[PDB]
Amino acid sequence: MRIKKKNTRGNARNFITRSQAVRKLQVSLADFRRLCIFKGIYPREPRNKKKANKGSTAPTTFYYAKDIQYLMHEPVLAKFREHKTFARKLTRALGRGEVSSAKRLEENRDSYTLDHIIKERYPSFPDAIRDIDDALNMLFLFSNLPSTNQVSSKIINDAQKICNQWLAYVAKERLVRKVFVSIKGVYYQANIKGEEVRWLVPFKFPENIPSDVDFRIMLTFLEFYSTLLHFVLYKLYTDSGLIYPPKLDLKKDKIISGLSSYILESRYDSPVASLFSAFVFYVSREVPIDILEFLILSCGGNVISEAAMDSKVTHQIVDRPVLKNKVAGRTYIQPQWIFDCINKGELVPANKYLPGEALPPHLSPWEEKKLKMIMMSNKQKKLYKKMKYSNAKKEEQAENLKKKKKQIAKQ
Amino acid sequence: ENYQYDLWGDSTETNDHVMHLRAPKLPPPTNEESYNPPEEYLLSPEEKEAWENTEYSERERNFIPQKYSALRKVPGYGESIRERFERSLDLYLAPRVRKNK
Amino acid sequence: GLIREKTTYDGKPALLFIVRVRGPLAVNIPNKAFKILSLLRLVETNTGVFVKLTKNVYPLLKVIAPYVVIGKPSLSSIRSLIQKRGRIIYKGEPHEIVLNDNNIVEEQLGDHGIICVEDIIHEIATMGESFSVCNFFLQPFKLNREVSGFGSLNRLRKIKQREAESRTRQFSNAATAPVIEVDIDSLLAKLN
Amino acid sequence: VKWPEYVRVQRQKKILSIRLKVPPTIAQFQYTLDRNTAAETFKLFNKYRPETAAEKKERLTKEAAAVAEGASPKPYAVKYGLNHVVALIENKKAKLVLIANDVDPIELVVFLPALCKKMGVPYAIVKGKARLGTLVNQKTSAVAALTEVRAEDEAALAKLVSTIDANFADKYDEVKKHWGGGIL
Repeated sequence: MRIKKKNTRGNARNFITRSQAVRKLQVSLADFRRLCIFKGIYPREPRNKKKANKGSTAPTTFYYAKDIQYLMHEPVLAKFREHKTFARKLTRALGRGEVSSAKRLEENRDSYTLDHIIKERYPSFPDAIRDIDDALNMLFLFSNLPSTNQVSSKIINDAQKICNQWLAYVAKERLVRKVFVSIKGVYYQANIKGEEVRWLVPFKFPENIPSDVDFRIMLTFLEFYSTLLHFVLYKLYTDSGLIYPPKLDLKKDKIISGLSSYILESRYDSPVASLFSAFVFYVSREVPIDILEFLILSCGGNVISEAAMDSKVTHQIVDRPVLKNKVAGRTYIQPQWIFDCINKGELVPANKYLPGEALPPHLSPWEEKKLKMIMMSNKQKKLYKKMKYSNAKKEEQAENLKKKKKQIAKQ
Repeated sequence: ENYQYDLWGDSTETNDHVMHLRAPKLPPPTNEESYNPPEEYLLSPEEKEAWENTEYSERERNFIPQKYSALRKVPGYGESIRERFERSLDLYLAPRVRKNK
Repeated sequence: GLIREKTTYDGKPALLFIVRVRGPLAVNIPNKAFKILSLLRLVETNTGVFVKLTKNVYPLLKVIAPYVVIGKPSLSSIRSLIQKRGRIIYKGEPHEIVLNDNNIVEEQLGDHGIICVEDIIHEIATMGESFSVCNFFLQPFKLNREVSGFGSLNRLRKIKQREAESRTRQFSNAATAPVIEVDIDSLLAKLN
Repeated sequence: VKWPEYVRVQRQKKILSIRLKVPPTIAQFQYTLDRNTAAETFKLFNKYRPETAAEKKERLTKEAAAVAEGASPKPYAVKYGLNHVVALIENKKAKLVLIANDVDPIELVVFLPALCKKMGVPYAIVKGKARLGTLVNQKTSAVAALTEVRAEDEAALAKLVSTIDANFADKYDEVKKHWGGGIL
């Protein structure tokens, strides 16, 4: 054959530049990014930066040619184009003064659905359960986010309803096996089909919203996460035989509209699920019911809230410096004891966590030689030096695990 | 019928078996990030300046651990939204590579 | 389709949430109403504050009836609003820090029996002496607005919201017109 | 540098029109009604927008449904068809006449203002046929008129006609003066 060019094959065709891919797709960067997020496409590091390009040392992001080529045939592009055409037509109608025509046009529109995207991105339910970690982590945070100009209140309400559905299913299924509390929030873990899915529930305080973060990307991710969560919830309810979607409890919604509402029905096999069995609890006002109520409900206990009006209870939770009544029939407990019980999975004695006492720390449940190294090769010598430098940090951590722990105790 | 259909059914195929597909790994589990950690984990007053003076993303921990006497006294996190936004950005903009540890 | 239910006022105290309606359009608020708004600290648009209905307070409600809307928020709505929205003018004095520190509640009040925002929630739900101090210190919440003005779909949404508001709400303009009350829970859900 | 051929042609057309001397019959347009009175006229006309295809179909379907299970007054709307408007004019039936100043065939509407003046029917010229079309659910109409205004708006229409008289017919009664377009 004729003289082939210096670099026009191999990495030069397997990867396509971001700008080149966008130009070939004839799609705006916003729409391309949305499609990428929906498909989960990501940039890849070429084996040789200067070989993928034509000797260019300038920075670049290399995508997979096959992935982009396959993405070009997805219906989502057609739906996006239809949405753009509908938007232009609605703008024309609004500018023409025919509000009724605009209302009729808008009322007859239908949005796209990502159901087929899920069946190809996560062909099997275990994969969806594995990847639901990020979806839960985002939805739980968005549930407590107050409504703003960047996100309509309907989206926040839908996210909160999805989170409530998930929490109710978990409590009824009692699949929770490990819990933890952190500054960033309260971590919850459930053995959903043995996948030990973990999610972080942030504190219910008013979530500060820094305007720097671009909500457009966040909303795009949240849409896919909400669809995935809805499908997973439907699948789980069908597998368990419970009705779906469960009906909200209007009577309970008036009081606190907490986890108690949204009752579910059909149509104790583990130490975690058997703890607190048949127990009745009373939560003081100052303790977060939203956090403790879920744990007790999953454990199979009963909780009486102070707001029940806004005894027979064998356990009481209060964080006040001084308890007022101290009825002998109620066992006063700090939430740290409840957390420790779930972490260990056994009924640790309650006498160690009386109110007002010290709070114990809470931990998560999860030349002889130099002589022979003179002749080592450059690669081996560098590897050994880097390994020693890395192990220096491990040794420092091991030393510090006891140094301060012993020094502070003496004072 | 919105979402009232089991698109998974008895599916048993896998997509991660593709040679060039990288599995959707999950973030590492938490370890000693409690609101009431051991006193030894407290950062010294002099190290606070060093911790704060470092540039973003070159930091093992993006928060300063503190000792809280009670659960109710724990304040709301002031960086939750930023961390989740960064995680979402990395989920699609971070170059994924296959490496042997 | 909606129906109206006239009810006579009684001596029973009640808790009401007031939201600024921003109307009538081309009306400079008179001094008689400016004083009431300043006392209720609702001059800023979209602001909302909690007040207790009483025999002495009811007559002044008609003074600002067209400008705002009133109703009895449910306990769940009050709790959600407090735990999701709240600010305090606190020493750094020019800061509007959000209610994200229960220790601040203890430091500011201390002897009132309030040590966390949840205590404030109960005090608002259940009337008491602490309510008077808390309400002034509460720095009422700047409720999030509607579709917020501009956008292709946003303009149609705003038109549909304005027509619905004009249908469900009206300014009778009569001195003897009964005070109009609506389910503030739905409005808060729309605004939150 | 270079520019599109059509862009250059249209740009040169504006210069030619500005510099070329036009007869008194031409340039009678662009001496349009003031912004305020034109806005008031459009506001009044908007109340009488003719039923659109969707609304008419909905009304007919509702009537059919009512008949299936088992005396409205005369409809009121603005007349805009050029042939229909010309047939109404010269019959002393139209009360207000609106004429677009940007009709592509100028000769198509040169006689309409003069015909209205001869017949004595009030008339006015407004900028843009697109504006006239927008209020009648059409792309363009080039003309617009009212024939049967409701009693509630009869006084408003009479006052608008009286104002338009002074605003346009009296201010531009000398439009027949020295040929326009005499710009250096």
